[PDB]
Amino acid sequence: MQMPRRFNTYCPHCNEHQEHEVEKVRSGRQTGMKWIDRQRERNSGIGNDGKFSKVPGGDKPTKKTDLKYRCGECGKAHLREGWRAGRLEFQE
Amino acid sequence: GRRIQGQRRGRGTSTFRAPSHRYKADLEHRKVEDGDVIAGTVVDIEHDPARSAPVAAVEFEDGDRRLILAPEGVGVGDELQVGVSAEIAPGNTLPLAEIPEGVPVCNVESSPGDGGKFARASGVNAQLLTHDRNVAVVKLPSGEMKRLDPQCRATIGVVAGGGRTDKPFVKAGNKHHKMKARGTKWPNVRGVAMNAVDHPFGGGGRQHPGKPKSISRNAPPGRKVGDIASKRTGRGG
Amino acid sequence: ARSAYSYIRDAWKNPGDGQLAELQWQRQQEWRNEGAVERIERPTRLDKARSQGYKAKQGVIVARVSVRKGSARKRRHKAGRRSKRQGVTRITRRKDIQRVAEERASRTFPNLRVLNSYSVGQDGRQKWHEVILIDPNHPAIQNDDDLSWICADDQADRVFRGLTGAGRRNRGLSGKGKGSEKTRPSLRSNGGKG
Amino acid sequence: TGAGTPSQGKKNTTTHTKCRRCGEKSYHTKKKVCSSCGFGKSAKRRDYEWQSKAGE
RNA sequence: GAAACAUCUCAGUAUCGGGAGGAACAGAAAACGCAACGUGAUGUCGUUAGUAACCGCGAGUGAACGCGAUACAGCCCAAAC
RNA sequence: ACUCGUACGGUCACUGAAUCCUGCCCAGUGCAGGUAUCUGAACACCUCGUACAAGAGGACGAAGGACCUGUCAACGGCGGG
RNA sequence: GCUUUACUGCAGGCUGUCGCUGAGGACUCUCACUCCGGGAGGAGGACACCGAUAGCCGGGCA
Ligand SMILES: [Cl-]
Ligand SMILES: [Cl-]
Ligand SMILES: [Cl-]
Ligand SMILES: [Cl-]
Ligand SMILES: [K+]
Ligand SMILES: [Mg+2]
Ligand SMILES: [Mg+2]
Ligand SMILES: [Mg+2]
Ligand SMILES: [Mg+2]
Ligand SMILES: [Mg+2]
Ligand SMILES: [Mg+2]
Ligand SMILES: [Mg+2]
Ligand SMILES: [Mg+2]
Ligand SMILES: [Mg+2]
Ligand SMILES: [Mg+2]
Ligand SMILES: [Mg+2]
Ligand SMILES: [Mg+2]
Ligand SMILES: [Mg+2]
Ligand SMILES: [Mg+2]
Ligand SMILES: [Mg+2]
Ligand SMILES: [Mg+2]
Ligand SMILES: [Mg+2]
Ligand code: NA
Ligand code: NA
Ligand code: NA
Ligand code: NA
Ligand code: NA
Ligand code: NA
Ligand code: NA
Ligand SMILES: [Sr+2]
Ligand SMILES: [Sr+2]
Ligand SMILES: [Sr+2]
Ligand SMILES: [Sr+2]
Ligand SMILES: [Sr+2]
Ligand SMILES: [Sr+2]
Ligand SMILES: [Sr+2]
Ligand SMILES: [Sr+2]
Ligand SMILES: [Sr+2]
Ligand SMILES: [Sr+2]
Ligand SMILES: [Sr+2]
Ligand SMILES: [Sr+2]
Ligand SMILES: [Sr+2]
Ligand SMILES: [Sr+2]
Repeated sequence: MQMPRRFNTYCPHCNEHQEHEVEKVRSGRQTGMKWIDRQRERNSGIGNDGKFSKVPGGDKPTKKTDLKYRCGECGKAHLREGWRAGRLEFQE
Repeated sequence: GRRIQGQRRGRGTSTFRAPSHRYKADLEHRKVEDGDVIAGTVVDIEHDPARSAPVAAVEFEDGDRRLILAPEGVGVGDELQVGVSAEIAPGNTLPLAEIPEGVPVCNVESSPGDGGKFARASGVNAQLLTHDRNVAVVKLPSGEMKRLDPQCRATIGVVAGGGRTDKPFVKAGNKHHKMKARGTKWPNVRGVAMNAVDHPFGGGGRQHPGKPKSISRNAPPGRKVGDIASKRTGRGG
Repeated sequence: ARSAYSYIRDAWKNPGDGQLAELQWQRQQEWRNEGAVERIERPTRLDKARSQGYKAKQGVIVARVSVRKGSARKRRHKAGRRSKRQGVTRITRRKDIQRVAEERASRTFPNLRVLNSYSVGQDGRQKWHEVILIDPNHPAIQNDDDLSWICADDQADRVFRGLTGAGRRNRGLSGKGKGSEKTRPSLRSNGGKG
Repeated sequence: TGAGTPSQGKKNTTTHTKCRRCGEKSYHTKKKVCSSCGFGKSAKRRDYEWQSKAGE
């Protein structure tokens, strides 16, 4: 399906109706300064590790929607419930 | 599985060892100071059980009886010379520098004064080629060019007992008799006639190897069977 | 002013710079050729020895020792040990090289007890340590106000039981408060979680 | 030749004899080592913790 | 055991190598951190507490400071000169 | 250990006296060689980040792999239309 | 018990790197270290051996 770039909707961190920009969410670079990030460095040793002795998994014949809705006056984003989108094209 | 035959080998048990107690001598060279003032008369020609070819019993000037490796032709009564300025006669031991070029030589040393390492078997020889101030190139029985130190001693002449491998064994009895006196387990059961538990080529409902015969040089002891690091196989093509 | 001893202490702070550098290059050539345990008349580090308890007295022995370098001379598994219990070259032991050194030295001298030890250097294939030993039966020590404790029956084979200064340090008994709940009074009493 | 009764005929060898140290017929006279007390192998006496049930 | 199993558990258990004594080990703070104007070597008993902590965060693993008690004990070198 | 041994040697495999022969294929797997170029770990080096640490990128680059060649008395193959 | 391109790991081989380890991206030396000679001395040379780490291969083994 297609879904526009800038549309007038709600935002709970604004309390009114402003033009929301629909942008694809880029992840983020791992610094490695978390709890389980250290478990891969401390809890790991010679032969087998259980959960650390694995490889990345697969998927369904369709992935959901992970979008960010930044508005016009404030630019705040609300995390909306993602639907099983096949291919998303932002008009204009 | 179980340790293969070649693994049981390195353990060094009776079955795999050589009957050393039944062997004659550790054929090495004599220690002359510098001058060649040593010579010796060949008194006897004995048989060496360790290496099949004949071995000469030499009594020296100072009465030191030692068994030396026998070159072709040399017999009882003959005199040979060991040292630096020795005669260029067959059977004389002298360093490579003092030996002329294009001469078939045997009992060649690797490092000077080791007692001989190369060209020792029944009827083999070594060709001396280049002469520099630093190097003395020798062509070993396999055809390899060994860049040797000119201070390395060597005996002039080809080894005696030549053309031995040119006559067949005819019967297993002759092979049995030979192998009993060496450091080898005999007979040779093919790895393919064994069980999967005993060798990498074992098992199967018929006889054939599992994987291809050629194996990596990085292969561990127990998996290193068949054609070890083959650059090729076969005859023609 | 400074002690002459303090000039050996200050030299050994950097056993690879200057006069000691050229010394240890020379000594180790003879040491590599020397045995496992060699009794030596005088120590290599005077300050350290004296600091540990060495006196120039009758029945106060010093001996150099050399132990192999690295981790454990650990083999592989004959019987079925899992993936975790299959490390051959990646695992080490629970007794440091100095403790092996002290033990090898106390067995070479089956009547003398270990006082203390220290390091006298190392090269690529071995580690050297000098061990101070005392004779408990010599009257020269039996009437010594600074060393007669080592003559007590309960101090017999004190290295093997880990009652050495080098021993208590490996046993994790240095700290008096935190992270020493599983190490004091003894490891064995604490189920071996030290 | 069957591994049972007929192979029992070739049994005229002396191996285990009365020991000097302990006195049990466990001194292997060909090995000069005792299988009960360990004479000829150790300076100490052959005792083992499994010669009794764990908590005893 | 984890209802399979690999990290984990069984467990520093079994068994093995070394060594001491009537008991052993520990021990007079580079401590504790009920943060204080506070305690004042070390074992052990009770409690703290199945707490804090760990862990395919699963099965399970698990202290300590303090407190109350038992018994009390405190010293010797290295160096300076 | 082989080895008081040295390529007319001993090691690892296969076939199984003699006699007459032993065709074709190196695409896949194996082994071996080469490799301009791609890929390629940690260390050290460079940039930013931290009064330091954690940390983000870059630069370089081995065996190896890609890739090319050699080999079937090497594992093997010799069909349909 | 056995097989393997099942899972995961370990030996082991190959390779870079740090220590051993010295003097003046290609090289000279000798002094450590190694080997050989009875010895004199000869060969090799900061490489090799060994300790540590890193990537590849790895039913030889669990
Ligand atoms: Cl999306
Ligand atoms: Cl043969
Ligand atoms: Cl002791
Ligand atoms: Cl308090
Ligand atoms: K287990
Ligand atoms: Mg197998
Ligand atoms: Mg035999
Ligand atoms: Mg010989
Ligand atoms: Mg056969
Ligand atoms: Mg069969
Ligand atoms: Mg056949
Ligand atoms: Mg076949
Ligand atoms: Mg206790
Ligand atoms: Mg179960
Ligand atoms: Mg655990
Ligand atoms: Mg589960
Ligand atoms: Mg536990
Ligand atoms: Mg606490
Ligand atoms: Mg047949
Ligand atoms: Mg053919
Ligand atoms: Mg030697
Ligand atoms: Mg298996
Ligand atoms: Na940890
Ligand atoms: Na002793
Ligand atoms: Na179950
Ligand atoms: Na099961
Ligand atoms: Na777990
Ligand atoms: Na092919
Ligand atoms: Na079975
Ligand atoms: Sr951990
Ligand atoms: Sr692992
Ligand atoms: Sr699907
Ligand atoms: Sr020799
Ligand atoms: Sr020789
Ligand atoms: Sr087979
Ligand atoms: Sr052909
Ligand atoms: Sr019968
Ligand atoms: Sr009999
Ligand atoms: Sr014995
Ligand atoms: Sr016992
Ligand atoms: Sr008190
Ligand atoms: Sr035939
Ligand atoms: Sr091919």
